[PDB]
Amino acid sequence: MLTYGAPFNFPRWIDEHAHLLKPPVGNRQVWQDSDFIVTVVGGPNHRTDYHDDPLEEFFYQLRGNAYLNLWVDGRRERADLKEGDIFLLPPHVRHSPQRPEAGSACLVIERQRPAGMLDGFEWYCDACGHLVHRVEVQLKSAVTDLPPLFESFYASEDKRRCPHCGQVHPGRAA
Ligand SMILES: N/C(C(=O)O)=C(\C=C\C=O)C(=O)O
Ligand SMILES: [Fe+2]
Repeated sequence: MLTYGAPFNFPRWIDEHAHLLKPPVGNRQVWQDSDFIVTVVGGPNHRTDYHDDPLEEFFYQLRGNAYLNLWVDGRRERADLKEGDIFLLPPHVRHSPQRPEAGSACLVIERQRPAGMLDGFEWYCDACGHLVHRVEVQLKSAVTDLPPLFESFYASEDKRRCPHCGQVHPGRAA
């Protein structure tokens, strides 16, 4: 049977969920309990964390524009996601998505992680670029598994202290 229901109009679905594609929620998973994690991410949202995903991520920027701060080959880089752009991110490429536009919408597709395949979330020093803090997580549920992790980093000057230059990371926003 059609466990995930029948086909449905995507632009209409996005419009109808527009109130959830803005702060404080910012995103919405389309189907529940599926192998493919299909999410629409709106805006505005900025962030300071870099994700280390052990699997690929697919992006299709449907509405508005966004960009990904990356680390590529030891250097800091930016991949722009202009409206209409698609992108496939390889495993383990550190990325920090920035979505400054209200009313933007990006289709993001990931896969469920098998037991033992962990995700990393990392912060880097604005002053010297050294890794400041990394947490590895078995990522089941995104909604419960991630906010406390981010909160506890922002709450602690110890966690936020660069081990190489002692500069304390701004936490939630530079
Ligand atoms: N599903 C999350 C994830 O990759 O952990 C991604 C969604 C990025 C949206 O811009 C992200 O934060 O990189
Ligand atoms: Fe530093």
